[PDB]
Amino acid sequence: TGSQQKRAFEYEIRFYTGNDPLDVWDRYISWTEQNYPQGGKESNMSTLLERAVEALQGEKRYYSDPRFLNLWLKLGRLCNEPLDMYSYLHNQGIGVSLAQFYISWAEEYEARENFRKADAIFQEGIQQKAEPLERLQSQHRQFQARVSRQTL
Amino acid sequence: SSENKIDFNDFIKRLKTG
Repeated sequence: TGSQQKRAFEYEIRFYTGNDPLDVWDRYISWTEQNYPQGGKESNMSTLLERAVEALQGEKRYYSDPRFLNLWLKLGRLCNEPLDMYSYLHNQGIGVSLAQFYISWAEEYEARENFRKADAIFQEGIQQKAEPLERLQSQHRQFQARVSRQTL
Repeated sequence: SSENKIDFNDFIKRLKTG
């Protein structure tokens, strides 16, 4: 049943007749987190992410798609040094028009208590008017409140 | 510990290898 759904996805990757292959990967990834909420070796997540990126790599039509960004962000969280992934996306122009990119990037710096670089990431996202801008600005404001709270 | 985590730079290298 788990077995059956995984097999169905694997066959869909092969036989998909549409023009948006990211859809198959995106549904396969989200079924996988729906069904393995705290991960596990049986989830196959990290290998699924690697396979998804490998299949869609260099597909620039997707560089601004949030499902694409998602694959990379999920992959990055499973890397020894998530900053390598953020900088990569940044160099390649993947996700650079999305607020979520800057939010997650800024969050990684905030988690290490590198508040100054977290702030700079927000500032760049905002200058680029990354979307949605109001969500990005709201998120920035609350990042600032968290820092203030930690310095009283 | 590194153990099970992905090596990002290695991954990117692997993609280029074909």
